[PDB]
Amino acid sequence: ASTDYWQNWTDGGGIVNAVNGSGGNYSVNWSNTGNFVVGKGWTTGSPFRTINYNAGVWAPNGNGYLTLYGWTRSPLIEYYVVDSWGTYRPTGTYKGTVKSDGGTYDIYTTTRYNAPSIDGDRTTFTQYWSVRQSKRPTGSNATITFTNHVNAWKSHGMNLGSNWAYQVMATEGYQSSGSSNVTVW
Ligand SMILES: *[C@H]1OC[C@@H](O[C@@H]2OC[C@@H](O)[C@H](O)[C@H]2O)[C@H](O)[C@H]1F
Repeated sequence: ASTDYWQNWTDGGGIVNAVNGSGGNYSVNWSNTGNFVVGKGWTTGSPFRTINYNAGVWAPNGNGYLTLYGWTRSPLIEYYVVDSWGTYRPTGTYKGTVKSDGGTYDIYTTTRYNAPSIDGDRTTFTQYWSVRQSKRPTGSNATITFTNHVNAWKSHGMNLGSNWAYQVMATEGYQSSGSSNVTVW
């Protein structure tokens, strides 16, 4: 599919060289950053969407995530489907597991306090996570059947908002350095 959304947010720390490439391709070079999120996807997320991607390059030197990323409103929720990471595997309150697209993911919930959000300024919101138990190999055509995660979260009381915001396959970093090149469709 054709992506129609370009996500490029940084809290201003360090260097984040984000390149909006052709089609669903994008690349990122970062060094000594604060927090940032870059990726391509869709302006309006969907619980039935099937995301395809190929990370030709995944080279984080520290804390970085290769993950499906999106938001909903009513209520405000930041969700993730982490396929790979750097030196830190994200975790939180364990809720259970879900098998999808050849891998097993742990389900977690966390909370952010006085943090930036899509609504601007700062607020408190919940984060839904699906983290692969082991890093997914990159360089191949990978698929994320989001509906599998959405349904698994629901069975654990993890309901998303009724107002869908953007949905992208992104690269998130935190006080680290690295490189990535991803193609989304
Ligand atoms: C999850 O990821 C980073 C951050 O979200 C950003 O908030 C500001 C908004 O304009 C950007 O589009 C978002 O990516 C959030 O604090 C964190 F919990």
